[PDB]
Amino acid sequence: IDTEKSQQALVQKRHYLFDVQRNNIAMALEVTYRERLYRVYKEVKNRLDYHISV
Amino acid sequence: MPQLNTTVWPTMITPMLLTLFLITQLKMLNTNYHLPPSPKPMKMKNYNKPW
Repeated sequence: IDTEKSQQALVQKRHYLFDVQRNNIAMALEVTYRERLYRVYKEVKNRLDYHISV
Repeated sequence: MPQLNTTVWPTMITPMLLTLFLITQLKMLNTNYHLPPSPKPMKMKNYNKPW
């Protein structure tokens, strides 16, 4: 009986794998978005200050 | 020897035939030794979950 109950508790906690998949996907796409932001920002400022420096 | 008065032999044979092949054997057949109780506290294969 107690083994059955423990199995029930584990299979209750089951959903963490799926929500971790969720978290990883969300974080990955957010990181990519902010990386694009900084890519374009950095490079246009690079062109601008290239002109300034020359 | 009286053991050789062969006119009293049937009355010695037949009740022995009874009491040895019928009555004692029934008295035994009602004596049975049950196998000892082996309460195996370990009988659990349910499964894991599908995962």
